[PDB]
Amino acid sequence: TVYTFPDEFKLGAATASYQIEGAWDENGKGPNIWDTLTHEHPDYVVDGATGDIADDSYHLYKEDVKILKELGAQVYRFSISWARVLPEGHDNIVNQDGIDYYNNLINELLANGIEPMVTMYHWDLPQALQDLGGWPNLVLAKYSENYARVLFKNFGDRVKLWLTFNEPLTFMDGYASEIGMAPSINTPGIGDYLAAHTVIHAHARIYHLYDQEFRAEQGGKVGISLNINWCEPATNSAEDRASCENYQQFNLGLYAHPIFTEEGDYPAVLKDRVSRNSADEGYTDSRLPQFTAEEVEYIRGTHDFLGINFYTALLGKSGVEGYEPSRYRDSGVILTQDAAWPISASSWLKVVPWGFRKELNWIKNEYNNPPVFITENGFSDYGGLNDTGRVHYYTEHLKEMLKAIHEDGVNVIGYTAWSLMDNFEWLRGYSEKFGIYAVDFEDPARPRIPKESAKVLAEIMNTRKIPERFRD
Ligand SMILES: OC[C@H]1NC[C@H](O)[C@@H](O)[C@@H]1O
Ligand SMILES: [Cl-]
Ligand code: NA
Repeated sequence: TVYTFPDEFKLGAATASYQIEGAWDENGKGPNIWDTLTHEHPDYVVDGATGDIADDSYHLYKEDVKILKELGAQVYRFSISWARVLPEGHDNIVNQDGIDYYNNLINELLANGIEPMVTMYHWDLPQALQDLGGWPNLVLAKYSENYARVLFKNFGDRVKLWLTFNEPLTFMDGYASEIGMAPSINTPGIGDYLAAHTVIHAHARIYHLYDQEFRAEQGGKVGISLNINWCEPATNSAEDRASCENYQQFNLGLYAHPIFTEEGDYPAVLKDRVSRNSADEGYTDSRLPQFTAEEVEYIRGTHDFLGINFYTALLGKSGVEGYEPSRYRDSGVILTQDAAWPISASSWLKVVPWGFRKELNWIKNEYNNPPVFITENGFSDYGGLNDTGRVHYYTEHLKEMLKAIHEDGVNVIGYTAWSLMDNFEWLRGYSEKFGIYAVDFEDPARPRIPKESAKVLAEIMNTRKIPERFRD
């Protein structure tokens, strides 16, 4: 039993638009902040790589569906490129080519028995909106509502699973470094918090929009994909446990407390630590933006499920480090990695499968066991088809998730592996491979070929169980 998936549980794979599509300026698509970063700042990216072509999924979407069908995916999580649909960011111009493209993909999926799950925003903000300041500027919440309306109107008759945002904890960091994630702005501890605030408002507007204008007719579900690392106490002390709770609240709680709790608002520890630090540094005003009571009420409850991206764990101990000001310094935890944990091709990603189970329990307890869809989980290497590290990563993480479901009563409802295929890995370019299918980026045809992990995941999806040879 502990090795069998629940009958209704949905298994599949995931991608994101900038990472796979290419066709960056084709057929009316407007420029986004990743076009800007990779074109103007190739020095920020391994190999000076760009997403100009990537997997060429704009042209090769039928090949993506073919490999999903081979895999036996029940669900395909993909994102929509805002600037492909609304090239000016604002809703004055709708690019019919973009509408046609995503309709083509959706219809191809459905014709092949695969359910679409759509992420509205996976980091590719139109440059015209970044030019207003991007996410730190609250005007983007209404622009996001208007973008979502176009998506619901055009696609919501066939799409029943939506994610407003992917990893705002990550993309807010594009406002906390001059050389990092797009738009590569250095306002740590100030602009990243403003970005988070706008995102939360935008998410809430989109959810309410769905309720008001679409739900009765379309009958789907709207969630959000939040990333979180497990944070294990470095020692068993109460002090180290406190630091790990700080981590959860400063990483997951930043977004999930306003949305997924009965109380709403930011976590108290977030408000209090930033207020104190801001005062001690001489600011008249806290660096953390505030919600009014009316806003708190509007934002809380804006969810039909919780999307989780899970990859790894850290060790946390009591203390403070990082630059002043910064979210890390504000969070009041000293983070490290255990040298014993297996490595990947990504400095940040160590293999800690039991951390997945711990995180799922933390979520269950904090948010009253919301339905959780694992929207990403995966592993990097530098290349190769005999990807034993990736196979082990998946089988162990899936076993831990199944224990969370069956032993711990966590309401996990689905899982999409990151990623269907090797793709543009942001600042790492094509150097770090996350796919279960390999792609030859030197071959203009971009063939997708199965790795061992694709074969093992197909076996899992077909049999609906963890095969005996991978059991403890
Ligand atoms: O870093 C791996 C993977 N993690 C999370 C992101 O959502 C995805 O875009 C990225 O490729
Ligand atoms: Cl066997
Ligand atoms: Na329209």
